[PDB]
Amino acid sequence: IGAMAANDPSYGDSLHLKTMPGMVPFAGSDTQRSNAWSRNANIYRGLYGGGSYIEGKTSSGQYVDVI
Amino acid sequence: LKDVNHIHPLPDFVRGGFDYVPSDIFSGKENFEQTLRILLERLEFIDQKMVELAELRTTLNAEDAILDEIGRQLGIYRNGLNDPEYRAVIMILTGNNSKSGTRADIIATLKQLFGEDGVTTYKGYNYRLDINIFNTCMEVTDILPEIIDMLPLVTHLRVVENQGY
Amino acid sequence: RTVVRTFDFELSGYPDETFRVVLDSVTYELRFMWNERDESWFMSLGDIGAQRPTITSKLTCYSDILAPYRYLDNVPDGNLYLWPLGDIRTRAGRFNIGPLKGIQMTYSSLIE
Amino acid sequence: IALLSSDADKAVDQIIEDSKRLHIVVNGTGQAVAEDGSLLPSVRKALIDNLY
Amino acid sequence: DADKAVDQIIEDSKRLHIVVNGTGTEQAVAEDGSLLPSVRKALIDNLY
Amino acid sequence: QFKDLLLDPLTGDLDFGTPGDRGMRLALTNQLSLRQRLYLRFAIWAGDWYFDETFGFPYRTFVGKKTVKAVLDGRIKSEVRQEPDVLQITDFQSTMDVVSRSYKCFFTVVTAEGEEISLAFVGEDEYQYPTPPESNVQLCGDEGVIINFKNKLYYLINFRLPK
Repeated sequence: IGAMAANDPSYGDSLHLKTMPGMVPFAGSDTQRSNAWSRNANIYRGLYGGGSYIEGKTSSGQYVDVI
Repeated sequence: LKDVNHIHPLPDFVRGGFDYVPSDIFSGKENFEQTLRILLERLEFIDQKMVELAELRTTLNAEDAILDEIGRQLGIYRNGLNDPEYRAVIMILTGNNSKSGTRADIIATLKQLFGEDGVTTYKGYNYRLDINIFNTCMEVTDILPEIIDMLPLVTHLRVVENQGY
Repeated sequence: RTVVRTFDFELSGYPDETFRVVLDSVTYELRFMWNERDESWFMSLGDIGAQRPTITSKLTCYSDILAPYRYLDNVPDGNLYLWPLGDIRTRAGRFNIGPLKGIQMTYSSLIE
Repeated sequence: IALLSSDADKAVDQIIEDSKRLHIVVNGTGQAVAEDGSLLPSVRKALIDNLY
Repeated sequence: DADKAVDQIIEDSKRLHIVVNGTGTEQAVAEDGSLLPSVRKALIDNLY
Repeated sequence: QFKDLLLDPLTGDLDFGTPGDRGMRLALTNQLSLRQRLYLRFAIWAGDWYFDETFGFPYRTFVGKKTVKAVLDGRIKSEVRQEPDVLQITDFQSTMDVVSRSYKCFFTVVTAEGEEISLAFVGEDEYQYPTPPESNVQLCGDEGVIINFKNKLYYLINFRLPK
């Protein structure tokens, strides 16, 4: 919530790669991440030289910024 | 909050440097990692031995093979002493250089050789002094010559040793 | 051995400072290098334009740096010390060296 | 006097890891790693991979 | 009072010794009263 | 990080502290220092402090005269940015009432927080010099080496038996 609140909805700001303080990286392997992706269960991932969110996909399937 | 002595093995030396792989480009390739790990881990051994080269040269932990070198610089030769007590004599003679042979002072030096309650000292009217030993951990005859040195020029001394009170 | 304070130093904290100073009417060049693992300053002293420094030593508080080196024609005969202005337990740091930063690096010259 | 113990720990710890490996192997679930890096399957796992 | 620790160490060593060398089967007894199996007892499982 | 004597935000006198810890305090956090630096800067009328004729705010220009609200806000908003450690000004609600002829504005200022560079001048030290040994421990060993081994043996005997 801390990453979306102070941001007007009209800008269409995606939540793809934003960094969330407080969260811890997801340690599952590549196969596990692919499984969770099919579930529409987003994961916070420690990226190349950093860590960031992955995708704002809701349970239905549509990207969050659209909603 | 922090130790003043900075000479310590570098914590987690191996994982460092690997942190300098730019963007995980090679990570998970199991061919470059082994080549890098094999080279870096060699420095681990050298890095570790850098400490003992300094740690082990201190008089507290110096082994007899090199403790002789420390004693040689100070003029205290091994003679027939063995390692456990050769360390003691080195400490005793060195400590003598800032002493005055007072009753309180004498107790302090004997304190390092017999624990807290292992020694007591009686005093006499005509220069008589007595030393009592309760918990000796080393043979005393070879240490005796020094025990005379840190006493006034005119002391009259008796030495008695026993186990316990 | 009467001695009088005659010079003070300051460091900007740059890890490879190098500058020229004049002491006892003679001129010398100084180099200061910062050590990461040992968090201490390394000082090198030598003549102007010399190929190699004459003296290299590690800086510490209340220790006579020049003590073992007053037997060379190109080494000052004075006294070089580092002592703190604040709490006595503070040890030399990177940015805390100077007339008011906490540590007073000073040179004093004997009276002749 | 008995401070030879300064050598005992290098064995006491080692037997601790050995007991740990024993426990995981015997009471494991459908593994263990030796100092050589090779794997030892637990009984409840070894019962699966054998020839039937 | 290190004699107290030396005491417990003395019989802990013996318990460990019997456990390691517990013939084919020995049942070492701990201070809690539970029962510890020799190595060769623990090896019945493979012994089939 | 500008240090200075702490001023009580509630009364304006020096913050001598609570009755249980009465004393004197220095402004350490950048927030507290900046608060009083703005308070004094706004409270002293321009030219009224001797030894510095250029310090203060010129209230006499506006008070008692027919003035435009927009001009006043610019000057109010400008004096704030004279401090070198002000990041920005968030909001500004300037309102004026004509019946009572009063003017009252609201706004907030954002400032970061820095490090202490050196603790030499403040209180404590961060090092952990060692402690000399006691009695004949150094020359003959230590008993703790026995106690720790005994405890390890006891805990290992505890581990193996299932519980």
